[PDB]
Amino acid sequence: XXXXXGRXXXXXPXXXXTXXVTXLXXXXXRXYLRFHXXXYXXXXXXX
Amino acid sequence: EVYMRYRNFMVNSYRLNPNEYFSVTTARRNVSGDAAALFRLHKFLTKWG
Repeated sequence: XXXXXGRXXXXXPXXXXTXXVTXLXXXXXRXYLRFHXXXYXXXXXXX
Repeated sequence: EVYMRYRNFMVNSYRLNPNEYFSVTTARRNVSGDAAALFRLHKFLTKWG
């Protein structure tokens, strides 16, 4: 019906500023250290 | 020239139905190009109304 010259345009529904736009194509119209290895009792203990 | 086309596509396809949120997903789907560039352009467009 609406198809024009081999083009299948059929599958279409047919029934501030106020600009006007064209329809169908819109455009303007833990762990804490332990004592060892912490450097005491490694220089100490006079007993 | 391609910038103008990106922008026109987005704005026109939004104005076809102004109460439907235009998402960057459809822009990414239809238009070829870097996705983050389209993302930034979409965000800029949303900024200026």
